[PDB]
Amino acid sequence: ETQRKKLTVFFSDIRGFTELSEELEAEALTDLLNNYLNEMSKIALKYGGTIDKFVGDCVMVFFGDPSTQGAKKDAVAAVSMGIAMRKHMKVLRQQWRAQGITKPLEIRMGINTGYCTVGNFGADTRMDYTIIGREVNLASRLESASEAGEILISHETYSLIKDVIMCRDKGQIAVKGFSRPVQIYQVVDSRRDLG
Amino acid sequence: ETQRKKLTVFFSDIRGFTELSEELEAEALTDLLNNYLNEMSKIALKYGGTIDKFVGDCVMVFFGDPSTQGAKKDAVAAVSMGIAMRKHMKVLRQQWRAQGITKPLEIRMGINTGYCTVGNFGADTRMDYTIIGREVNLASRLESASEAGEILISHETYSLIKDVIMCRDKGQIAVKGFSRPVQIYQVVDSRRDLG
Repeated sequence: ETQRKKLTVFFSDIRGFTELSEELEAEALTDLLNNYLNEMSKIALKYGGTIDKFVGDCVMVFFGDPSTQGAKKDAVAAVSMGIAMRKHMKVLRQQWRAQGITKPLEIRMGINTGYCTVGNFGADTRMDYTIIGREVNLASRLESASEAGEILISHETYSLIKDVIMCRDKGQIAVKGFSRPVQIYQVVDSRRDLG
Repeated sequence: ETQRKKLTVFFSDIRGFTELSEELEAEALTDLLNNYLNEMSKIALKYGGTIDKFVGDCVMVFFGDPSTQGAKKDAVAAVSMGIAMRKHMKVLRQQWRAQGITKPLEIRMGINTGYCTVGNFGADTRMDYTIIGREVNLASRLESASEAGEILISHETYSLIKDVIMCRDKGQIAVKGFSRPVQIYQVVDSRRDLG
């Protein structure tokens, strides 16, 4: 049964991937995307996230449902997962460069925390447990605004993580579907990161 | 096994839905979204489309795989499906208005035709048969650019459907990930529509 719950919601994609998909053999592309998605899946499991879906190279993970550590630990877990994924991308790039893939590929991420609706949604032979709401769309918009290599979070997320994860103010951006400007921050790796 | 194939790719979403998701009881929201997705699914089956996935109220359908009618009939089928969905939305709105949902809700759609990579993509316990590529992203971008109630298509799609479906030039738009401007058209219902 569908509920309204405070979640931290994470989106990511690989900048450079679409270009890569127009020049790799289909089999090498399949293996590179699936390797990536499998490695990202393992990191999301480690950090306690709920993997929602993949849309090509786009990954959506949420924290706070079906279980929760409370809003602060859920947010710390989501951002720490992103820190960890960005570090693991360096490893994957080294592996890829060894297969002769040279074109640059970099993860970007958007994270927001707020109340979301969670439930089973879909058509009768095509149902999924997933989330919807403005706060879900705000995570997606942060991801769209982020630069290669950047993890962008909203002020609500920052408020939760600021004593334990190092951030830097990146101003306020124009987000379509958002009249008012939303405060954003970059997440910066530091000595006390959880991993 | 993964292949490169000429597909027509369709995306849609409901303008107004995100606002609605922030004010409807979760159970009424669930029933309204699932009714919508089930009705859209039935129309895509009727027209021969392959339903890829739903992402909240966003629907993705493609034509040309696993089977094909040839590039022209695949494109005519995808646009005719969109015409039909836009007509059925009038019915759904009348039903919704009778439950006291008054806020405006309107479908928008983007359609493009071109070579795409199709295959099984994902992590080991989370695999899906789906499509990727620049031409898939161009359909998504047309959908993002479309206005409520509009079906926007690219020139490649228009080239295929122009003798049987009535269109109007809507200029060229700025599409992120696209340097050059892409030619776009609105699809206009007319007497000879297939349904």
